[PDB]
Amino acid sequence: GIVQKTATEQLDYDIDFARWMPDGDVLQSAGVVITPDDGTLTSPAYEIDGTVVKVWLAGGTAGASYNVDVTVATAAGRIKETCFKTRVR
Amino acid sequence: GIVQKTATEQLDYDIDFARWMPDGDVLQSAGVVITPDDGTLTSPAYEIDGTVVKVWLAGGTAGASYNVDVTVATAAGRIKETCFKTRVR
Amino acid sequence: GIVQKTATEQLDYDIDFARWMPDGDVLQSAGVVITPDDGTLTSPAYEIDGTVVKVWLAGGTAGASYNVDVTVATAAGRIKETCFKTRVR
Amino acid sequence: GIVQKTATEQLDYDIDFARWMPDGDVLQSAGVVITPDDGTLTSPAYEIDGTVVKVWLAGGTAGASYNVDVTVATAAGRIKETCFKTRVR
Amino acid sequence: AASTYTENNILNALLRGVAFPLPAKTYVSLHTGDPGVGAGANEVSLSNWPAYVRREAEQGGAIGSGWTPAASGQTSNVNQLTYPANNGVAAVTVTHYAVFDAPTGGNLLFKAPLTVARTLQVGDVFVFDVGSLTAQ
Amino acid sequence: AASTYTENNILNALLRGVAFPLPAKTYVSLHTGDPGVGAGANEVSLSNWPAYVRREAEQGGAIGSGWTPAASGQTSNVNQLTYPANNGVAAVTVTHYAVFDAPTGGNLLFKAPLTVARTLQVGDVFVFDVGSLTAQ
Repeated sequence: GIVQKTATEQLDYDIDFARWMPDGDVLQSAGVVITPDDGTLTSPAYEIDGTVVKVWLAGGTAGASYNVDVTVATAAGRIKETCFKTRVR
Repeated sequence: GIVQKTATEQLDYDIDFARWMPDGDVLQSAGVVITPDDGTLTSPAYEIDGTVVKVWLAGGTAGASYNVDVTVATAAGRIKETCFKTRVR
Repeated sequence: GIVQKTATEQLDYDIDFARWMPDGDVLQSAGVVITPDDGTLTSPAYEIDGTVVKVWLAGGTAGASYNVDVTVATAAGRIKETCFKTRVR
Repeated sequence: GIVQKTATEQLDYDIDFARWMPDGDVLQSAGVVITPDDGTLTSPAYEIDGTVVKVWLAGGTAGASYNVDVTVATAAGRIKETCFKTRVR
Repeated sequence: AASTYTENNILNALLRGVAFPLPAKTYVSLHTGDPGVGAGANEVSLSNWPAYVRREAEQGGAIGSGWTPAASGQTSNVNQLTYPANNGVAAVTVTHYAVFDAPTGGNLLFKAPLTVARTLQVGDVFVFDVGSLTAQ
Repeated sequence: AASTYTENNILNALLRGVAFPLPAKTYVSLHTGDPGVGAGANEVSLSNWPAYVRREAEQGGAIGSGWTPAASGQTSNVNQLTYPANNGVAAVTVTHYAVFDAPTGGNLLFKAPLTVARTLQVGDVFVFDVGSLTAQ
């Protein structure tokens, strides 16, 4: 439940799992889904490093509020979903 | 006696019985029944460890609040049931 | 966005991106583009030093509101833009 | 960015650039242009010493407030102009 | 934004039937002013930038890998172009780049000004990242 | 004002190093509608001109007689073009001419508008006077 601002650029926009991560487990997998995948807002790449998922955002035009969803796995098997909206300038 | 939120993810969803346990009894058996009889919100398996019933929920479609009740057997012969409502996002 | 004043001169007009750089990002390439582009208000060159982009502006017309935006790249792939408005006197 | 009073007298009329000088640049060239194009309020000569442009004013007839603007070149390539209005008594 | 050499060659190839030259390798250079757009250019930055060697495109591939397969036009620099660091003396201002067949001389394929006027300081790289130098 | 085939091939020849396919002979043709830019044209005029063979340029020479050799670009029809006369039916409106590699299909080299839209009545020759159909 967070909102981001972009116009035409590729931006870092990292998310951390310090609070939610239950106990001493390590993140795997991870994925990105953007509702207007049809629209120019593509997802360039996704990266994991030390329990922080690095999601790059390509960006798009206009004033539409694009939705990006991140789904992450865990070693024990718990699956956490987090969705946040990136509002393009 | 609480509420859970999920969309499609799998979670541990622990339940603790330290409050109710009369004296050192070893929990056995244990079972969960789901109000939606649809087969939605299936529960894959439950782990009974240290008076904590670890009941997992695969998840369910749509936005109907699915209810699951947990029944436990104890060595002395005491049986108790607890029902909590899980809301699928 | 900031407000800028010039009449017929060229000056430095440094623009700062350092606060955004996390660690070891080397600002490279980068380009500045103006909307009322042709003739009128032209950037003779820009310097890069210490992540501080210094965009020189040759000078606008009589009293029109000219804005120009600087785009900066990084070898990490991140892109960022800031548009500062220059009010020619 | 100030105002001067004179009747027929010749004055030093110094201008100081310590406030604007970025870093130790040596002022060169320097020039002044007079708004009355009459040739009235001629400026005999200017001395450039220690980032202080010593621009002299011979003076002008009547009571029209003559305006003169000073343009300076710098070694790094920065050019700035300052205009101040001189009132002949 | 095309040289006299490329125009004559392509017009001959398309209409008259003359054979078309095949450049062995593609070299990119920098220009302080606009190229004269004819054969040769005015001028390359040399003796102020002692390291100015034209970074050969597709440094690894033999041929046909420097530029992406054109589709309804469009071309792009496949391999990142990194220029040697400036040795010293005076700063040089770079606005126009030229596509050259040979390391020196050897015709001028494209002449296109950079969208932004840029100068090179005492120590800098002036990189051309992937997807730059797009030409239709 | 150039075709997708020709622009793709010019870019490939200039950048990739792909050998340039060469038109063995250049054929000029007319179309009532605007040609696409792609392979083929939209549309060729037949069943209204039973005599509409795509009149070849460079009637005499085998190769290289189609156009004057390009100097700083530009070419012109060394040879006059005299199209077969209109045969009948009704008057046919002609607005666009296209250069063709083959008598039928076989890519579309150039697609360019006529300076003026000439409409042809029942019996007309529609000649190209020497000095038209310049290409850059």
